[PDB]
Amino acid sequence: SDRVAQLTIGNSTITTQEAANIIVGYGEWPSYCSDSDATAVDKPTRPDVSVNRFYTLDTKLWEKSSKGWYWKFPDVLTETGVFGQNAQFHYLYRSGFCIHVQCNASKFHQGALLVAVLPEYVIGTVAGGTGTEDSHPPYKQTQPGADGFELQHPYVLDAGIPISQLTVCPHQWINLRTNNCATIIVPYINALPFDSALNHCNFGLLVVPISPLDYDQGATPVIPITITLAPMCSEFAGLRQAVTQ
Amino acid sequence: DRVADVIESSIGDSVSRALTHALPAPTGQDTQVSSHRLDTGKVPALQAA
Repeated sequence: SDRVAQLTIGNSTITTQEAANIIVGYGEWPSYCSDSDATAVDKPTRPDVSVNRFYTLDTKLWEKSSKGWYWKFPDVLTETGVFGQNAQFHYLYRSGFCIHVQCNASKFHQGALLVAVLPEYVIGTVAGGTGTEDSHPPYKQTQPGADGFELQHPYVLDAGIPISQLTVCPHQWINLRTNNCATIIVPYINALPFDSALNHCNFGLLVVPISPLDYDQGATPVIPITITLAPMCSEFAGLRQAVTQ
Repeated sequence: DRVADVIESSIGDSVSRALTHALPAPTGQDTQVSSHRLDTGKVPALQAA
């Protein structure tokens, strides 16, 4: 019962036969803003089925020597479909999310992944290697887009914090022995009721192989990883021209 | 007072007639729901300064 699952939202569907339940982040579901919390006067727009549906970004290959990857939200979807058009036409933004990560292998492969969500994941630099140079990461590293970015020092999470305590954040595991998917549901997390989708990133998604991949020669050596996500309870306000930058 | 100019006179009225009055207002005013309007004869936008 807990192994098979189906997720239906909008005009898209996902079916899986090897699952480990669904994590609801911080024990809260996405919802709309109330009148007490709201501050702006103009009424927002709620396009519903055209923006709350599953999107797939890209496929990444798992090697025996991989470090890890990370993505930024909602920076991935600012160029994809009606959600992207609405996000770059309006000034204010709010929504939840549903994240589904897929990776499958055989019964003779082994490995393990940690999939976690960290709000306000600020990226630091190596400070020139000696701590003397006060540099800042380029725009490519801070907001990599829908292609993601690969970690350089996964032990410190590229920010000076240990990875062994990342389980305090909403997370799941993908153990090739047990399951082949991970599902996490995230509400809207911010200190403001609305915010800009082009200047602020709410959180980040981390996929780090804790236990390395292994297999015997003769089996399939290509083990892809695919990311699928869907906004939930999206709201927009502050209509103006369309700005991309 | 006999002549009917003194009886009807308004001289001596010391009370101030006030057009306005003060109301409680501890917080800012709320905003209510409004929809579209397509009508003739109602022009809130047009003013006369």
